[PDB]
Amino acid sequence: HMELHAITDDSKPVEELARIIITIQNEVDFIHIRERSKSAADILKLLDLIFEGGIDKRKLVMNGRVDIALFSTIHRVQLPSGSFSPKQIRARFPHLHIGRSVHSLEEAVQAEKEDADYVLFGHVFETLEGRGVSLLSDIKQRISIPVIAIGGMTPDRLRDVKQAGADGIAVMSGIFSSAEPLEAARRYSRKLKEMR
Amino acid sequence: SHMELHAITDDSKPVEELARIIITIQNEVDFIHIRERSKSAADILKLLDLIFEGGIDKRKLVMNGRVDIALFSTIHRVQLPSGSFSPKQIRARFPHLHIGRSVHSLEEAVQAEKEDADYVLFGHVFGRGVSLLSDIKQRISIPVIAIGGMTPDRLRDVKQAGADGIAVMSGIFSSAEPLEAARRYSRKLKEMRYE
Ligand SMILES: Cc1nc(C(=O)O)sc1CCOP(=O)(O)O
Ligand SMILES: Cc1nc(C(=O)O)sc1CCOP(=O)(O)O
Repeated sequence: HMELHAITDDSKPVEELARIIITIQNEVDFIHIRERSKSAADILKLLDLIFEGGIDKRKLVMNGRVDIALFSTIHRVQLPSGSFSPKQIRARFPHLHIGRSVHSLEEAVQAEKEDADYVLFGHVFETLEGRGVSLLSDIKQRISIPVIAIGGMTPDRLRDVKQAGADGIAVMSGIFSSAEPLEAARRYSRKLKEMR
Repeated sequence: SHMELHAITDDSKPVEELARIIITIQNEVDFIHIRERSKSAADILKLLDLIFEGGIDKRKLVMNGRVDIALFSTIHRVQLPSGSFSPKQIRARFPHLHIGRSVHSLEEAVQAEKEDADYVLFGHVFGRGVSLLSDIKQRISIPVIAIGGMTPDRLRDVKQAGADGIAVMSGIFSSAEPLEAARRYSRKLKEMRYE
């Protein structure tokens, strides 16, 4: 079984983004809130809209803003490269599930040592010096926490990623840039099932 | 009689340049608010490393917005934007922090005091702004730092009206010589205290 993570695209007004989030929630396993260029005031407004729209809070992951996760009762955070260590986070907030975004074998190895719960590895298909799919396989062999692949994920590339050993994939533009995000998300989950 | 001088960073400069400026001005101001709204956590933490290795006094530092960065950097002072966390929330989890709120009307100032802020920044002041500042200073009993168009020639009016301090962004960080800009503000404050 392979997880599907949806990643918001830091491009839409909160009302539109909120609608899309509510619509796709049963087609994906996790939704990462990654609105880098919005203020905390705007992100809290977004969260208020999806909470009152009935979103299942267990599926939400806050990228980067540990403070917003803490004051919104969101229990999963994704930490970018160069930001807080998982050790600092876990020392004071042991209830948090913690992901690390990593871009090399050695950074993946170090994340497991600092007690991350899982890693996001990419950018897999960006033209990492072409080493994306091979490294994915090397990382999976070397660590024992889950590995989620990100960067250029499309339905036609999922077999390669699956064969390399990924425990799931992460998708941004493939869903949130679609004219029909629900259908877009469905293409991914259908392909994932058909590979079974 | 002592009026505080708060310098506010301007979210416009590469971290290396901003670090240099912060170190040169540190003895001329009382507080420096890190307000790099467009930069990531990784970049802000790189800024803090540069100024810590440059020798800065950490007790002068205030984090705007990013309570997580303040906490994991042993900075004890945060400034909370309008529409963000309430001071009550912050104080329940991190009671050792000194907490400021940014407010833009008399009613928002009164509310900030009720929600247990330690002080407010009120702006933008720059006749209508100063009058409102004066009205707030009777309405609440926590300190009020005035912000918005603060220049040396406007400092006497602001002080006479009751401000406990002033906050300055472009008057310092948009200068050719940020240290000499800061000195103009501190010299004028000193004259006023002695006169
Ligand atoms: C959000 C993100 N993180 C990456 C990493 O390597 O950390 S690559 C990426 C963007 C993925 O976008 P899309 O599905 O449109 O390709
Ligand atoms: C950061 C900030 N807050 C304001 C408020 O009214 O809340 S005005 C402002 C910028 C003030 O810049 P300068 O000294 O260049 O006039």
